[PDB]
Amino acid sequence: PLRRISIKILVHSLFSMLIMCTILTNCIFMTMNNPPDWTKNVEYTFTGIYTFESLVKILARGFCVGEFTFLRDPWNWLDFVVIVFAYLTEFVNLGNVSALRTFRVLRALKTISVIPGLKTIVGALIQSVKKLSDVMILTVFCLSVFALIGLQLFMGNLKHKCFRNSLENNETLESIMNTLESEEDFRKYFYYLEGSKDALLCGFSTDSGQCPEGYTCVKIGRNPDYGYTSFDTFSWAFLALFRLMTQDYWENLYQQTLRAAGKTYMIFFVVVIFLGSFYLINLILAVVAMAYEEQNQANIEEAKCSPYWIKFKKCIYFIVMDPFVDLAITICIVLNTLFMAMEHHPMTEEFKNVLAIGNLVFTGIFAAEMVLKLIAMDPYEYFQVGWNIFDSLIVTLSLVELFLLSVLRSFRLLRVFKLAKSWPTLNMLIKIIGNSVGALGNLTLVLAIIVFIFAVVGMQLFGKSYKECVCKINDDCTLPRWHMNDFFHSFLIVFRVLCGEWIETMWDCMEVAGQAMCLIVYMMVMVIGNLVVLNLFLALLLSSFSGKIWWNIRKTCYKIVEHSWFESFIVLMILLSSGALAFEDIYIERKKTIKIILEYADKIFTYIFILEMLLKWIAYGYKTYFTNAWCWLDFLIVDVSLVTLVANTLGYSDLGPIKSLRTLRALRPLRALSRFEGMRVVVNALIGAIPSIMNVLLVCLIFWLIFSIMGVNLFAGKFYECINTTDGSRFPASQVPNRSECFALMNVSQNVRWKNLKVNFDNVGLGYLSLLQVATFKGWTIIMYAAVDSVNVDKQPKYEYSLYMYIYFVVFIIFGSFFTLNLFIGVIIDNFNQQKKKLGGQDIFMTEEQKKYYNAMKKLGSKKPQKPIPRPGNKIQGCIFDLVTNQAFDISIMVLICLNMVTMMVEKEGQSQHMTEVLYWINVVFIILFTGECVLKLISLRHYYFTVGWNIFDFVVVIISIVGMFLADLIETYFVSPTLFRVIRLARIGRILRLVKGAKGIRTLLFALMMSLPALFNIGLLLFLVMFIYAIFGMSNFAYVKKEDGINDMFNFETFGNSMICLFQITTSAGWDGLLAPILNSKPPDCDPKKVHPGSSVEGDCGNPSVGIFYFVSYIIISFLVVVNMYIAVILENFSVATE
Amino acid sequence: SMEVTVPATLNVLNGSDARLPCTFNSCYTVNHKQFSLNWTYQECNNCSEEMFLQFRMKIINLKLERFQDRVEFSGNPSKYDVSVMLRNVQPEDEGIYNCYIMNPPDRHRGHGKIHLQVLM
Amino acid sequence: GCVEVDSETEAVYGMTFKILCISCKRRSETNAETFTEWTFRQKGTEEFVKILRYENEVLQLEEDERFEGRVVWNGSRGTKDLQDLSIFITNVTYNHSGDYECHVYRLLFFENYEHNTSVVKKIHIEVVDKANRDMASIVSEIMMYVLIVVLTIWLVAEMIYCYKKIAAATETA
Ligand SMILES: CNC(=O)c1cccc(Nc2nccc(N3CC(Oc4ccc(F)cc4C)C3)n2)c1
Ligand SMILES: *[C@@H]1O[C@H](CO)[C@@H](O[C@@H]2O[C@H](CO)[C@@H](O)[C@H](O)[C@H]2NC(C)=O)[C@H](O)[C@H]1NC(C)=O
Ligand SMILES: *[C@@H]1O[C@H](CO)[C@@H](O[C@@H]2O[C@H](CO)[C@@H](O)[C@H](O)[C@H]2NC(C)=O)[C@H](O)[C@H]1NC(C)=O
Ligand SMILES: *[C@@H]1O[C@H](CO)[C@@H](O)[C@H](O)[C@H]1NC(C)=O
Ligand SMILES: *[C@@H]1O[C@H](CO)[C@@H](O)[C@H](O)[C@H]1NC(C)=O
Ligand SMILES: *[C@@H]1O[C@H](CO)[C@@H](O)[C@H](O)[C@H]1NC(C)=O
Ligand SMILES: *[C@@H]1O[C@H](CO)[C@@H](O)[C@H](O)[C@H]1NC(C)=O
Ligand SMILES: *[C@@H]1O[C@H](CO)[C@@H](O)[C@H](O)[C@H]1NC(C)=O
Ligand SMILES: *[C@@H]1O[C@H](CO)[C@@H](O)[C@H](O)[C@H]1NC(C)=O
Repeated sequence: PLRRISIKILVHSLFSMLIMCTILTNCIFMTMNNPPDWTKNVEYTFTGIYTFESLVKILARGFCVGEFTFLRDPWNWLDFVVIVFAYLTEFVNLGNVSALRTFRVLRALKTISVIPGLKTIVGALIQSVKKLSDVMILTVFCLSVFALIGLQLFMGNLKHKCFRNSLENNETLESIMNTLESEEDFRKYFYYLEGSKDALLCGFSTDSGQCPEGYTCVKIGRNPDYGYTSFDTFSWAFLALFRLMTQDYWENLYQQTLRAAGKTYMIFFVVVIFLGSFYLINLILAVVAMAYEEQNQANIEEAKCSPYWIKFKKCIYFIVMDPFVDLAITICIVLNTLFMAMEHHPMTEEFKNVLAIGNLVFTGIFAAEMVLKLIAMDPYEYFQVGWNIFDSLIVTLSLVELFLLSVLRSFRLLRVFKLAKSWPTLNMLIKIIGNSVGALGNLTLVLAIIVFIFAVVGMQLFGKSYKECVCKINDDCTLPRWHMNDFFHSFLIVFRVLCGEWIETMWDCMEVAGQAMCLIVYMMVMVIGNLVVLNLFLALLLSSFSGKIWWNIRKTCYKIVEHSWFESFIVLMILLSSGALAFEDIYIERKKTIKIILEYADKIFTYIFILEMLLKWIAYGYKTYFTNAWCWLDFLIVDVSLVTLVANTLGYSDLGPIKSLRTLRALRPLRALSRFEGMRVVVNALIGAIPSIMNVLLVCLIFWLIFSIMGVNLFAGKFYECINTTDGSRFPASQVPNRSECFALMNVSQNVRWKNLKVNFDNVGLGYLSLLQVATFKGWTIIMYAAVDSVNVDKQPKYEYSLYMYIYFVVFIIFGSFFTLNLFIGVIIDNFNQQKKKLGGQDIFMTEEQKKYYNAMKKLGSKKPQKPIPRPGNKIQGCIFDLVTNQAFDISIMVLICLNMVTMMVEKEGQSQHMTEVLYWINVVFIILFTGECVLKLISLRHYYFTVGWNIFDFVVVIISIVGMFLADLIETYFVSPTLFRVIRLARIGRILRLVKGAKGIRTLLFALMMSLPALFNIGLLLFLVMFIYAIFGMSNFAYVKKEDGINDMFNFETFGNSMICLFQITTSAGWDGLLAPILNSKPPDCDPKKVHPGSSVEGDCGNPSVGIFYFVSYIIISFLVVVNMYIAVILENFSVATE
Repeated sequence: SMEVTVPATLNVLNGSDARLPCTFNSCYTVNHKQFSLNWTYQECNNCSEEMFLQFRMKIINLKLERFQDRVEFSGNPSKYDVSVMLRNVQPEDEGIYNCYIMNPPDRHRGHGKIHLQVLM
Repeated sequence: GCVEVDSETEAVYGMTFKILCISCKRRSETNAETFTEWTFRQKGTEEFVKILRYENEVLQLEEDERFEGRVVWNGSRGTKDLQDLSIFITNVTYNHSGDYECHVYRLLFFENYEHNTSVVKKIHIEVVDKANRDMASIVSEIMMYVLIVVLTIWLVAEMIYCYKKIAAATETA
């Protein structure tokens, strides 16, 4: 009879919710991080409830059969191991008390089984990983190949350090390196660029550079970033390339590798980014999307005074004027938001009381509408409406502030969501935000549970070490900004790793608490959390988504203009006139000969283009000319060229608008859009998609306007601090507590300065900029730090005084960045699919030639097995034939290929000569046996060996390996070139690339890449033209700006190479905040408006904030749209090749 | 307390060499000026401590008369090792040997205690 | 930033002339303490005479009568990290013809390291009577004119050719 009551109390919502509530209290208790003494009995009653539930289900399931039907359940294993660990901790316990304490976090995984639906959600996630399998194999292979490439190229390059020249005490480099260990004496012997933890990387090449005078470059010491940034060993190369693939702080690896090795490795980073990062990330996205969408399809298909009161009420219902007063309230809402948006930090008292009376008047209007509608709508029938109950909550939260904090005042903004029923795009945004907590509420709950689990795990594991001694990761021996000592900071770190920011915290956590454990924790976080975030993103997306000689003259002009000779001549002159702008940099007072040659080729080009324009006129007619967008563009550009020509040749014209219109020469490359059909078709796609872009960007502007008004209310004028300009360190806030005291400090000493952040929330424009930085994740930390340090308007920030505005930024990221870029991507793919359905079902990024090549290439997806080969008549040759053809033979060959891969992997920097020579000889015997199997396969298949592409590739790689070893011989014999030696040794990775021949899963995704190469080439043409235009604009404006942060002698807009390097960096949104930071400054002492700049006549090292902001924001947005184009291309081609 | 690993009791035959092995473990990297190690001897539990070896920028052997010249340092501190060697142990060497390690920047001071017993 | 530009090599008689010598540091963030000295030998002599020595802020001119009262400093002002050592000749004479030498005695400053560098820029100028236009400039001008005229002639040739062909075409109908 005990089994009966046992099962009867088991199957009960009461018991279920009891377990749910106790585990929720246990999760709230796990975050204590230093639980008081009295919580021992609380954890005791927790484990008591757990054991009681466990024995209850034991009594209900087993009953002396060996808990068979109980443990046949996979979810009860969790509660069983939890009680095992709990009673082990209560009884005799190991010394790893904290390492088993962090095992009680699985009580938070119990929630997955206690709450309904979460078991099915995690089942779906585990099913999606089973599809991500093959792209994980492929990304492992690609990161290993590119890690061997990066290893070969930059082995030990990161160790370069500008070392002294005049060593006294008759000391040597080694005599110094054995005796010096603290960073100050390291700084007394190496360069150490005044504020860095690491020493300055130098270079032996002429472009990398540049050791100062008195310092020579040498590779001695540790790598940068505590030793974790390097290509020295294959494991560090694989880590740096995973960092490049996730683009986490990849701009710093970019800059470090270029400074150490040479700016010419821009090619290596371009290839790595534009293949590894982009293609592999989009492949992960495509396979997650295909898996989840086929899951969803299979799921749904397998599923399916009283009369005076009455007169007053009738009068009010009649006066509500259904067609009009709702529109009056809508325009009132718009006016109220645009009235709140005109708030800034420096406000006159007149403006202040104006805004005060305005918002009180608006809340009065809304309260009047509230009371009128309640009396007219019956209160029961009134609250019948969800919109009206929301209005009621808002008006109450507003009137609570009239005669009775800031965030509570920041809640009027939600009224602007009332525009939803009129605005279909805002309605789609509301629908997405509602599906997040509706049909996907369980997936959002799984995400929250995972983030909590990882936060508390990281806390329990590493928060002890962080406090044990930060003195490893901080010199003041205080906790860093991002630590794991508290639950809130540990959760902040887990959120930041959900964003792409894992490496900067992994370095510190490694240093304090062990590389193995920190790598395991952070890689679990990255993989699992990003998988579940991507699943949620794709789920929301897909759920929301589903004589008359004049006539002769005209004819001759027509034939001339449309002749292919004339067209090619015009394209050649366009390319010449465009490339002639690349030479006009700060080094143009040198090479005065080419300066003059370009100054005259300018006149030649504008004459040619004027003649082209006049011929086109006489050939087409003004009608069809001025009704052509391309002809209008060419006509505008030639008009600017002609105005500049006539002005400069006439003289008296080098004033203001003339020298400001000379800068518009950077638009001369735009004449190639009309000519190159590959760029023309992509521009047509972007133009066709631009209306939906404008709609969604309007909705996003309104949402970010809500968020920027909130941010202005929170942090309007609170980012001012008075740093000590020598080291740039905030004053301790004990002395100098406010602005009036810092000004006395500035009268006493000269090196203090009450300075702002230059990208802040002082008004709604700067707020929009700061939100763009926080939403792109590039520059957000310097904002968040001052935000959470904020105190008041004229008060010195205290360290993490707010500390919970981090919640403001978490909410903004989650809603603004995540949801609005979800809407962005969803509507853009929807628009591209509509365009593709319009275009007869053809691809919208490929021309006719490219479509023909695309079909002839897609035929290579053949499923038909070819005739193997005709066997020879000779007995020994037939024996050799079966020997080469046997599957055992080919798999043995693949095994030798993997062994070659491992032989290249075990290479590292600083190995002994015995190791180097044994590696030499292993590689030699590998090459000789590869050549042997090749030549025996040949003498078996003399004529038909070459009819196969993979056999041709085998022969090519054998040949290039042999010439690589022979060229190493000839180098040691005749030449000295280490760079060419490395770049030639790079050829042996061909043998590794033969692994693809057998792996069909990798072969299919590589075929997807080859399929997507044409459209990617067209989008790359357009992106390179945009990058060229922006590079010329950069060279013209942003040269001579100060070299403050992100702009340095290596990377700047001084020359075309530097400018295109910074622009390729920005194309991935990386470091654009740093590049824009020295441009945003003006108004001394941020700059100097009259600087001499020897070697040139231009003065002043200040940038124009207006053109700087426009330049960088527009490049960010245009690069976003073109990489979205590339992402659509790869998604669609992977869909195609995966279906077939 | 600091993580210092020593044998609580060490039994050694008269006339043999006695390595007194202790393990000190702390985060960070040892600093020569920063790292300081002290060894003391007591004839009995309540007996006055006699320092016999120190590390202060180098090993300092105090050459206590009670040990003659039989004490040697036997450890590489950079390895968290601070062991000492007592050659040709004599019956009077029986007693308590204390290792004290203070390591900057670690504020805490480690302490290992070995009871050395001399057989017959 | 700095750009090492070479000086002009032809002063015209009775006029002014600025002799460029721009010697900038490998890293612009470093803070040096530079002063310069200029040596000069007239055309037709085998020597080198010091003429002026720039210092912290004062330019001291030697007792050479060829440059007395007709040279003024034209480099960086108030910096003490000069990085641009160019003198200006007022009222160029026929004696300002010879090989100049721009001594740059830089003294960089590092953590505990004070380097002594020395860059010698040698400039050879020749005084003339009338400024001769650059050969590159004049050949580029005449080649611009030749290019314009030849492309125009090619255009009119193709024009008249297609004109006669379409004339034959319309005569056929
Ligand atoms: C981890 N989430 C992000 O970083 C994020 C989310 C939403 C918006 C942005 N902002 C933005 N503006 C312009 C271009 C651009 N690019 C770079 C590619 O985007 C990413 C980023 C990270 C990654 F691993 C792989 C790709 C393709 C395309 N991105 C960034
Ligand atoms: C700003 O920081 C600098 C150092 O970064 C301070 O300069 C120090 O000043 C003290 C006393 O004046 C000297 O004993 C130190 O030798 C100086 N160090 C350096 C590196 O210059 C400066 O005092 C700080 N500013 C203020 C207002 O305190
Ligand atoms: C800003 O901080 C200063 C520093 O305490 C405040 O100074 C007041 O006036 C003198 C200045 O030393 C002190 O003796 C007073 O005790 C300070 N007043 C108070 C109430 O502490 C100043 O009041 C602060 N606020 C400002 C200037 O608005
Ligand atoms: C190096 O210098 C020391 C002292 O400065 C001197 O004693 C020693 O002889 C020198 N060694 C050589 C090889 O010159
Ligand atoms: C410093 O104080 C004096 C008054 O003694 C005042 O005249 C001067 O303007 C002040 N300067 C600054 C920079 O505060
Ligand atoms: C220039 O040189 C000539 C001959 O060398 C000399 O007679 C004349 O005095 C010089 N000019 C000056 C201003 O000294
Ligand atoms: C050089 O000096 C002259 C005075 O003779 C002055 O007019 C000119 O501006 C100066 N140029 C520079 C670059 O200092
Ligand atoms: C140069 O000096 C001569 C006299 O020494 C004088 O006649 C002439 O006008 C001056 N020319 C200029 C340009 O100063
Ligand atoms: C070296 O520096 C001294 C002053 O420290 C200076 O007098 C001397 O001219 C300098 N020599 C060189 C070659 O730089």
